[PDB]
Amino acid sequence: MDDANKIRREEVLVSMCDQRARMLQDQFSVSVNHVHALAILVSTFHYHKNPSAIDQETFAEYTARTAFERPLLSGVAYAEKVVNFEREMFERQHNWVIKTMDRGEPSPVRDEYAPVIFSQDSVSYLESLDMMSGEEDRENILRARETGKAVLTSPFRLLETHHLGVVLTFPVYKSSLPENPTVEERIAATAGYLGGAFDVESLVENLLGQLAGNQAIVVHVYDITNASDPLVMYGNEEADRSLSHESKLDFGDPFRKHKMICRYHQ
Amino acid sequence: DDANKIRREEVLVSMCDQRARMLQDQFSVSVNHVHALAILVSTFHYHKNPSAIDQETFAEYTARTAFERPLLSGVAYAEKVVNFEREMFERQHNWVIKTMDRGEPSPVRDEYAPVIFSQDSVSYLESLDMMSGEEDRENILRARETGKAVLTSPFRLLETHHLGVVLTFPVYKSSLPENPTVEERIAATAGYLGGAFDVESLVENLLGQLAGNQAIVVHVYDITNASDPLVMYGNQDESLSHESKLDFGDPFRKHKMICRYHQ
Ligand SMILES: C/C(=C\CNc1ncnc2[nH]cnc12)CO
Ligand SMILES: C/C(=C\CNc1ncnc2[nH]cnc12)CO
Repeated sequence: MDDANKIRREEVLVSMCDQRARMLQDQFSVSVNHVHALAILVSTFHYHKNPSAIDQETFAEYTARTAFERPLLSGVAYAEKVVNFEREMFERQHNWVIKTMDRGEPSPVRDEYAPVIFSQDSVSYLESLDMMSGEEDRENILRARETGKAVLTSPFRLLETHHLGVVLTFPVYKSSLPENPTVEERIAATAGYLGGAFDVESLVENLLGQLAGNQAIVVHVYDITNASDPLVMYGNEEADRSLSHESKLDFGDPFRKHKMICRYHQ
Repeated sequence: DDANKIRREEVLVSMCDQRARMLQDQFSVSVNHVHALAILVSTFHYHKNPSAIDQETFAEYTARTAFERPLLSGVAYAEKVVNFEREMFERQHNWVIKTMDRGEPSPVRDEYAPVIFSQDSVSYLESLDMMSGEEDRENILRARETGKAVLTSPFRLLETHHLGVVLTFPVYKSSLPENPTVEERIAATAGYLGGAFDVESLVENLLGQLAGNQAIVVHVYDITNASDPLVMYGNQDESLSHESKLDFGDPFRKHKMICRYHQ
């Protein structure tokens, strides 16, 4: 009611929204760094070491025990690069056929594939699935290996849970990767892709829901990579259309842009 | 005077709080990644048989993930060796367990904690019995008894003589019961994943580069003993100051940051 109270009413919204934005950004950052460590893990213990020290069992165990290191991630998995020329050989050795993600059926002929060979049990259904048979995942895989850095997809509904989230992807390179490599060289030296599923719908709601004063505030997160086409990353809704605040978000991928919008319930 | 006194205070609080936050977050990040290393050793060295990790692999993985541990000068893994195992152990590694102070053959002890894995930045730790140093020894004991990360008091590290603190995680054998007793933890102890927080150098590099650093004096104290505050960072000096909170993760220890203006 009061006018001076309105000022403080905004100050509160600003503080609450900014804090929640910092928490989200930090938690995301922490998870990205540990996934990065997993990519290095696979490179060191699977490819560099002879013989490999990593099988599905080992990957499952280590990732499970370190799940607390990756908050906001529902699971991690490693997909290996497989060129069509190698497919038969790859499938005979693993004793299973590469499958599409849409139906889990034997994949048709493609130039290359990205089937998951290692997976955290939380996402064990990814095993043998070709990560390139999904458009979001395919684009992430390409940009990942071309840039040599972590990358994020647009928000989309994940496999099995259908939860709205985003996928994080790190490239894994063979030792043959030249220093100061070109994009062409990065592609030629690609071994595989370490991916993480950011279950935003479930895990972000869980983080926010526990915070004091949550019932009083409405929190929305947007992918604004495309100015004219903002994509809802999190949030549903009846709210206070008179006042709002925009908090800054940086999820680490220069190719994507995000922001948080907060309002009062009423 | 006088409204400037207020701003002068508000600036000190803000400057000190931010430095404290930065310091705590960096420490926290380093601790979490050392925890992952402890888990890594458990899985690859003990859960897998034969062992699927060695000095070569440890050195590579820790070097490549060095960025993950901002305030650590290096990390290493010391394995638990009881005396009756010493001959076999030394014969297997082809070296003798050495003392920390002189690097001489260790006298007979009930047990030892020789480093078998090391990041090349602390390669000199290899074969050294971490129990032959009091700070390290106590850290090792409290680590395996509590089952959680532990920190030492500030003390000068090997080789560099830089003032800092050691972080230690316990690594347990699979034979560790759940909801175990201290006696059970000790019996299941496999080794100790340790890291050296080079405060004197790395913290200085962290804070000394911040804008306005020349205007304020910054101290970090180990106040585990209120009557005997230990300097962890800053000079050895005893009006307008401010105390910023610090939580390094070890309930056994207490810390605080103190910021003050020069004039
Ligand atoms: C394995 C990798 C990505 C992981 N992607 C996903 N991980 C988990 N669920 C999903 N639904 C759609 N894509 C995913 C490699 O880039
Ligand atoms: C390997 C472990 C401790 C590491 N301790 C040290 N690590 C590095 N430099 C030092 N100087 C004195 N002690 C140290 C196990 O707790």
